Amino acid sequence: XLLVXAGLVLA
Amino acid sequence: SGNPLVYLDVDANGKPLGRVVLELKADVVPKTAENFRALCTGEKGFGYKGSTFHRVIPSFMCQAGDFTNHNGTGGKSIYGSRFPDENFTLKHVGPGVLSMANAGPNTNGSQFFICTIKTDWLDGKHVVFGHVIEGMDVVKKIESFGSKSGRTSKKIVITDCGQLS
Repeated sequence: XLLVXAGLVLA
Repeated sequence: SGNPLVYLDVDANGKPLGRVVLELKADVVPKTAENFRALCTGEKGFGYKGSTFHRVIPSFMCQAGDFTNHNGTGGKSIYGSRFPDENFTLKHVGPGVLSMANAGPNTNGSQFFICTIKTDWLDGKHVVFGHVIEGMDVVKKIESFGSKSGRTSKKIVITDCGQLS
């Protein structure tokens, strides 16, 4: 999807 | 008191994309603003200079600030490995919003993103702390080298950065 993460990059 | 302005001078292959100028809302989130400010000046001996926009998703955002692992997995703050979410007062109201990337609650480090759309599903999860005031066209140039996966086509480097005011 549209998230902004640092390590577990998600959909 | 005051809301700092900072700049990011962005290049690729030693060829300039331009300057992005950001206001930091220290009036609302001074701790978060201070971290970013100091990472721009480099006053603690580490910071954004030389690091990349590593994850760039057209129609969404440009993400940067991993100056430890250089891929999204790292970064650190001027307060330690991580710091808590200061507040969620500011919202992801539209293009140009500057907000912290994280790995869930209370995991702010150095990574950040610049929105190219409104991203209000991040409200209450990502601390908003400023916005672009000049150089949205630069941001659009960055975006042109991204992809749905977020992989960029070339190394988009923050060659210099600092505080304007």
